[PDB]
Amino acid sequence: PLGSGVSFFLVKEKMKGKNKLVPRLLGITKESVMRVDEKTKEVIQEWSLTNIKRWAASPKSFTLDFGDYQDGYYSVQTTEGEQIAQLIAGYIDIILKKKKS
Amino acid sequence: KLLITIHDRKEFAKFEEERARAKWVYSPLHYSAR
Repeated sequence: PLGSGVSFFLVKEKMKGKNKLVPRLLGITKESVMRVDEKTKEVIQEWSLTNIKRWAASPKSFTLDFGDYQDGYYSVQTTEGEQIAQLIAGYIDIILKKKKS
Repeated sequence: KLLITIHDRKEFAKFEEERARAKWVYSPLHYSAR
């Protein structure tokens, strides 16, 4: 099985209709980012690292921007915005160095 | 009954408020120019 060293971050996702935040687990790897349900412990939706166009990291909230994949934008309350942002940047650099065009 | 007072409004507001005040970062994969 593939999965020895997955970076998991505790973030809060806002619900639709009710203005509240719920704790959710997000798995970030060197290939793609997947969202795991805290209750069922299963991957709901995931996006590729190379598909990410841009990202904004705030002190209390992280923002993601996908090119031609997500209609809207993924924005949730993150406890470690700097840690997540740095991790994503590093993964992109490794791929570029290995597969350069 | 339970009434939210200075907690949910502050938490959600700051959350949102910060989104607009966040710096964007592009990846080299898209920008391949010198």
